[PDB]
Amino acid sequence: VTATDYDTFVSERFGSIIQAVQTFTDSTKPGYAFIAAKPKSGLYLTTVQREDIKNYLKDYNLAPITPSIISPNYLFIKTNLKVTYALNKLQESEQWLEGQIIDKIDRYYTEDVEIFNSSFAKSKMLTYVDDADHSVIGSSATIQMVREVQNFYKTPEAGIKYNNQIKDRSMESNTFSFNSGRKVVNPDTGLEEDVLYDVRIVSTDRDSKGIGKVIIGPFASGDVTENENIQPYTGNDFNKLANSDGRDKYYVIGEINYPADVIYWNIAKINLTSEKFEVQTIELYSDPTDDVIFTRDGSLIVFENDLRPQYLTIDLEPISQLEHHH
Amino acid sequence: ATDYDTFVSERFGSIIQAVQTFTDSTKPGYAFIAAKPKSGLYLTTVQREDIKNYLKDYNLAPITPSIISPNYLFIKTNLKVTYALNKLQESEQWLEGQIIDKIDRYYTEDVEIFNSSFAKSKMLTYVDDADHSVIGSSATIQMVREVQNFYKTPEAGIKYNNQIKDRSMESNTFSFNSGRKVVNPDTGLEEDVLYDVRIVSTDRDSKGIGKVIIGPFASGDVTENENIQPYTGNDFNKLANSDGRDKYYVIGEINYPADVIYWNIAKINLTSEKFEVQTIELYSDPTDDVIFTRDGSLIVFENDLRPQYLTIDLEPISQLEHHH
Repeated sequence: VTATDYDTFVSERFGSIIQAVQTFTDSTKPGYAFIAAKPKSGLYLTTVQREDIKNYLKDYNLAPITPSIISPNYLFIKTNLKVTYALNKLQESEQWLEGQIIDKIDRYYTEDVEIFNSSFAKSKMLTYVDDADHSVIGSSATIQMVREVQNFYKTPEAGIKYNNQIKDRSMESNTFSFNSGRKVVNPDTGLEEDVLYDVRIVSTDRDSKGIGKVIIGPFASGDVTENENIQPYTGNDFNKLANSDGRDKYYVIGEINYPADVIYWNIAKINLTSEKFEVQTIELYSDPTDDVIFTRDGSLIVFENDLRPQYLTIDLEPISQLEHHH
Repeated sequence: ATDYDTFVSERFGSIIQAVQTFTDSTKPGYAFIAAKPKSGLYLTTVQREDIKNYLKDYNLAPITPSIISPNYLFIKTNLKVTYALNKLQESEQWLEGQIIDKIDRYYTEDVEIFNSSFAKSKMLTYVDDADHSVIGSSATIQMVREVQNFYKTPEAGIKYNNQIKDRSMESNTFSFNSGRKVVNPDTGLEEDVLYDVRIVSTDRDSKGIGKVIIGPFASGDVTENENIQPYTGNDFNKLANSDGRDKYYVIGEINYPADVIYWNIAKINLTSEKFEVQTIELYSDPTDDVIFTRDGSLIVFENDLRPQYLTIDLEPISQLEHHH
């Protein structure tokens, strides 16, 4: 028993295609012993869905509790890097240089951060970035935590957490398409099926107890049917998106507990069927109050640029030389 | 630069830590040498007359190089370091000391030098480096140019050698003296009412230009004739009041892209006499986190003597539902 004993158990019987193990138990889900497992190479163990994992299921000794071999709950860092260097000090291209900083940003992660109950610090990685040339003068960054959400429709039973604290309104997802039942025409073309607009999930400033709503919109006046319950969110209090289509009526569908660090929603709370949504997986961005981001239970801060390039933009800036004369 | 600076840097290496020459495009004919005491900030007028009197040593009859103290750019740093409770042995008061040293060691080595530059990203890695227990830091900077005369910018202008943001330029506050009597038996029979005032900049125009406007007044004590009339824009930062004061006026102007700042209080009929200061400090947010020096400007951390330009917030961590 004991998660620690189990972590080993697997750092042996598998200690081949596995880099790390976190055996934690969830207080919401009794009798279930959860086993986080980093593939040591990629991201998901049997993304093929357990052709390998299921194998770990197939390891049994004692107890009335049952294993649930999962892939680690990944925290991502959407970094907007802005390194600046000296035109002259540089001998190879900006292209070769990028491939030089991300070689470092990786060295940091995989040595200090990509570990269980281990953490990430922006200041500490920007030291690694700075440390890629004779110049390279300095560097800026703007990060957000990312949680990848399977089934956009609704969060888990027990909500999703970051293992970190975010700021008011900080929480927002990427946009996805909502197929309004309605139909419209332009450019000599026809019905064009059903009108679609870009819609998304955002949080609101916390109330006097640490608790804002999780709202979704915009909409039409519209494509969502209003009840005694279902009513457009009452007031400004968050981040609205570009109505290049003019729209705006958002609806409440959950809440963030900022202090408790839990976020729940369920689109079924209004009456939209997942059919009315193109997507399956979405991204949930928030920006921390943390100058240090903590991983934790089954959570793991990882940097996989190749397979997750989207989570890193590098904007370089070249600089004129100074005094060359003496 | 070094052609004559170096020498000097030999006969005086025991004081001066930074020497460079330059001309002023404009003050044609004049060559100045900025020098920073290793021992602080401003060389003393005796230290300065000695050093000037080696100019005779090396024979030159023409008026020959003015020695002078460097044009300092200061970084008002608002630092935040979060550290691990377990791994920190001594006092918080100690830790600060330990890092406020690191900052200086970075400044002395990589920054306090002519045309070398300050990189917030670097000094933070110095901060990180100060203890084995300093998990991670963050930081917010401002630029401080310390103005010799508040009343009017130099003939030419004042510049940061760096890009600031909109409304960003703002001096501190200085007492303006209206001229009215207060009639208060508390302190006799007459105090001469004097309310604070500052000089801020407004938003870039179509074309890159802002207006350098000057803090709140009470209608009467500034005379307006058509031309010189209250500024109206709300495109700047107004200040905390307790008084009925909301009349700001326009002098000079900021050329944001060419960073030049000229103003002249005279543009409103207010003699120096009217203000009880002679020196001020101009702040402003950089655009970037890498800031630069140029002709005779020097960036410097002199913290036991400019302590007002650093503040440290620590955040002790354990494990852990919370660090703000």
